[PDB]
Amino acid sequence: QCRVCSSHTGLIRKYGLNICRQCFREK
Amino acid sequence: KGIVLEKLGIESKQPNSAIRKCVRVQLIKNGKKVTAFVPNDGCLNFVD
Amino acid sequence: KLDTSHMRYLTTDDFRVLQAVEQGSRSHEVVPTPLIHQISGMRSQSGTNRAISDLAKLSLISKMRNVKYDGYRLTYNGIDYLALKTMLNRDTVYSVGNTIGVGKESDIYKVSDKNGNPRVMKIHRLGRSNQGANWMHLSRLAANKEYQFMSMLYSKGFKVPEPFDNSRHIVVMELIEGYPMRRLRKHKNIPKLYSDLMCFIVDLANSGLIHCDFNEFNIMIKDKLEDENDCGFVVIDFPQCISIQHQDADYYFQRDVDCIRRFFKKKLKYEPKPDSSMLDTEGFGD
RNA sequence: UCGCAAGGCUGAAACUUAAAGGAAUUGACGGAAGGGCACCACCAGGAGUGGAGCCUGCGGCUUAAUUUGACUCAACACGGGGAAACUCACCAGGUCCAGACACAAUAAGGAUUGACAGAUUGAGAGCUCUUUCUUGAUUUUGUGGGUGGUGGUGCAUGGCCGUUC
Repeated sequence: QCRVCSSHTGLIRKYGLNICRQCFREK
Repeated sequence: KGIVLEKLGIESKQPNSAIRKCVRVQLIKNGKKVTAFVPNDGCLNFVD
Repeated sequence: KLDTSHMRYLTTDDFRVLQAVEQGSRSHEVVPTPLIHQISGMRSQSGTNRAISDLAKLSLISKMRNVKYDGYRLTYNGIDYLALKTMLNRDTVYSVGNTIGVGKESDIYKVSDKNGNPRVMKIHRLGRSNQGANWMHLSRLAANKEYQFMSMLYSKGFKVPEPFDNSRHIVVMELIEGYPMRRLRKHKNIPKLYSDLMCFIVDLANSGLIHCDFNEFNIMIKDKLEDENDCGFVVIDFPQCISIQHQDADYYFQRDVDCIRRFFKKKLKYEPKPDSSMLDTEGFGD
């Protein structure tokens, strides 16, 4: 995530960008 | 002033939602039976 | 998908309400706010919005806050939980669950009765669920219509299972420990039961409804008796039922002659013995 | 009272109510559908499921363990989780360790400290200092305000950009 949410589902450790699979169409 | 007949059976002409500790009374100047009421309600213990 | 675990938090506050509002949502679709008390004669503010906020999360009702035409609706559990509640009310279901079985608009839900012998709560939900203007109108009435069209040969001497209750989507079918024709391995009287497939549609033309739909899951050699194995027929062949007035019986009558010729020959390499029969007799001998 | 009649003329109370009534208006929902224009749909068929063995992924049995949930929000990603103990969110059994701040018992005859020698083991460890000796004033404990918010879930407040437009 980037600190403007409490994002707990679909979490990301990949590649340091912290943008979810559900956040390619949001973030 | 009049004697209390008895405890009262609630017949809904709305709304105060409990058995309202009310008193069936019948007077002594006339003897005509009226349902009555007490404020500061509760405390159903202290006269026959 | 499915939720089941949003029901057991209630009291009597919803039991007087339901079939008054179920016959009240039908008399008057989406119900506004101050009517749940007054369709059922429930009082105005003696445990009331406590009980409606109790009902609110449970998805059998929802707070549809529209503009002065509010909504209290008896989501999809307004049929589903409340027909479970209806079978608790119509004296058949006493708790929920020993249930295994999957369809689309017929789930087999294995239950035990008021008696103690088992039966099956089949549930109707088409479109999966898609429950809307006709989808609720179907599963209400296709639970009622197919409560009326599972006795068309039981009175007439032949084998159709019996329906019990039609609560809102639920159709209760004893329970049938079947053995379909893909599960079975061998048989003891083969050549009788091929010519009785010409002869079952002979029986179907007596009642005036010709049924066709025969795949490898159809004819259950069931368990009426467990020990001595007095089996029976469950014939899951129904929904290809056609009124014979329509102009498609040119290829329904010819199905009765030359279309069943594979299964007792191939499944049961053993080339068959018997004769057959047409349905030209059944045109007159109804 | 008037009439043969049906009725016509004159006309209440007991009780109950926070209303009954007049004209006037603004725009949700339609069980109104137009066109689009979309091949993530339809016709012509291709690939091919639909009958089965398994990687890959779950709802069900079984658990001390067979973990887990919402965003494009649901029938899906398994959350780079194909997997080795770690992964990996759980488990079968143990202890390194809690009293500071004040004063109160002993406080430097060992309170409690450590570069070490053993016993060390709980299911496999570092740790301890009763049995070399650094110790260095300092700190040991039955205690409570709570300084210790390395408990922040936060309540919004202040910009700032996922999100809603």
